[PDB]
Amino acid sequence: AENSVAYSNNSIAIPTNFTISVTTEILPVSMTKTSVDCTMYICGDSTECS
Amino acid sequence: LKSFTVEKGIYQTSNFRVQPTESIVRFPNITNLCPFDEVFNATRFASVYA
Ligand SMILES: *[C@@H]1O[C@H](CO)[C@@H](O[C@@H]2O[C@H](CO)[C@@H](O[C@@H]3O[C@H](CO[C@H]4O[C@H](CO)[C@@H](O)[C@H](O)[C@@H]4O)[C@@H](O)[C@H](O[C@H]4O[C@H](CO)[C@@H](O)[C@H](O)[C@@H]4O)[C@@H]3O)[C@H](O)[C@H]2NC(C)=O)[C@H](O)[C@H]1NC(C)=O
Ligand SMILES: *[C@@H]1O[C@H](CO)[C@@H](O)[C@H](O)[C@H]1NC(C)=O
Repeated sequence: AENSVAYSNNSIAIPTNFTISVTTEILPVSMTKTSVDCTMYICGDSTECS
Repeated sequence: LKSFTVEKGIYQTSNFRVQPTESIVRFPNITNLCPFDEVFNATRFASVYA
């Protein structure tokens, strides 16, 4: 939305009331831990491929 | 780890145990057998020139 602050060199704007806002912030920390095997993934139950 | 000295901790070890495997071959039921016994148990046989 277009706004225009009414600026002049003798006028100020002071709040007379307030509000208390509780906002939410979501942050990732860790991810899934995985582990791999060579022979079970690549060949798998194969002696000559191992 | 390819070393003779192992430090403190938890390690993942590759497979070095060897187990023996047999061989199993499965094929469908023997059916629609050759009638060679009809060749063999014939009362009269085929002629020489036919
Ligand atoms: C600075 O701002 C604060 C809050 O922003 C004002 O303080 C009080 O605010 C409350 C809430 O507005 C006033 O209480 C009553 O609000 C009712 C509306 O309730 C709805 O909205 C609130 C959230 O704002 C929801 O929680 C609620 O579930 C509803 O959805 C009005 O209907 C009430 O009006 C009734 O009472 C007045 C007398 O107070 C009668 O004249 C009316 O006819 C009607 O019967 C009421 O307004 C509470 O009144 C505010 N306090 C005061 C002292 O007014 C401050 O007023 C404000 N300004 C300053 C200078 O601090
Ligand atoms: C043919 O002869 C053999 C030997 O006696 C026998 O086992 C077989 O059952 C016979 N086949 C037929 C179709 O008669």
